[PDB]
Formats: sequence, C-alpha cells, structure tokens
Amino acid sequence: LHKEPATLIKAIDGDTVKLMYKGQPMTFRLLLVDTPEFNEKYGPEASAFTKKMVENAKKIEVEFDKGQRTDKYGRGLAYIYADGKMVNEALVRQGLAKVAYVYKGNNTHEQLLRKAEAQAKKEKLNIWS
Ligand SMILES: Cc1cn([C@H]2C[C@H](OP(=O)(O)O)[C@@H](COP(=O)(O)O)O2)c(=O)[nH]c1=O
Ligand SMILES: [Ca+2]
Repeated sequence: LHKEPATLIKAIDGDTVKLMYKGQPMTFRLLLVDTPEFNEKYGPEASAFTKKMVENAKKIEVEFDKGQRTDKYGRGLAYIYADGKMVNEALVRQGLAKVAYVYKGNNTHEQLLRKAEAQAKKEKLNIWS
C-alpha cells in the first residue's frame, strides 16, 4: 500500500473525517474499525480522540487498500495517518474502536489492528472496561 497527501477540512466523529484529497473535499470512513456513535457510550471520547489527532497533525496522509476506495454512501475508505501514526490503529489500541467491517478486498492491516485490540482488551481500556 502507499500513503498519499491530504489536508484536514473538518473532524466529524470517531471514525469519519472530512479531508481534501487530490484537491476535492471528501468524507473518509476509516477502514477496519467502528467507533460508537456520538450518542452512544464512548462516542464523545472517540470523536475527541480522532479530532485531536487530525487537528494536531502537521501532515495527514490517506492510504487506500487493494479493494474498493469508496463505500455505498460515497465515503472514501482508507487508513488515515497523522504525522505518521495510523488513526485507525490508534483508536483500537485505546479501546475507542472495535475491529469491524473486515471485508475480503480491503483487509491489509487486519492483523495489526487485532493485535492492538488484544492489548486494549488485555488492559481493560475504555470500551473494554
Ligand atoms: C467501514 C466500512 C463501512 N461500510 C458500510 C457498511 C455499513 O452499511 P450500513 O449503513 O448499511 O450499516 C456502514 C457502516 O458504517 P458506519 O459505522 O459509519 O455507519 O458503512 C462499508 O461498506 N465498507 C467499509 O469498509
Ligand atoms: Ca461508527
């Protein structure tokens, strides 16, 4: 996989963020994770976490996987990085996302994220508390 440049437009929630990519505004849905909705428990925490990460980053990068790049809602599907650190993995490691939505064609970092989830779960973090 390869990392591509993008710029933050707006934080949205734990697992969606609005970026400018190849010069076009686009909502991105984070691959392989599921954060609680803002109205659910840990939803506010997940939004705050992703917000700080993308807002504090001097460099945002988008990394598509091998399958479809857009979902049925028009959202881009990618791994998102903030100064080199993967937001998707970071949310899981903190127990603010579950590994989820593992689809056949777009699963490259699956075992990486499950390792992070095992450690968050081991540590009883947030969702796992
Ligand atoms: C993460 C991801 C979600 N989706 C779709 C599946 C779900 O369909 P449904 O809307 O029919 O539930 C929806 C869940 O995303 P959200 O968790 O943002 O709601 O987005 C994909 O198709 N591919 C993906 O890689
Ligand atoms: Ca969600």
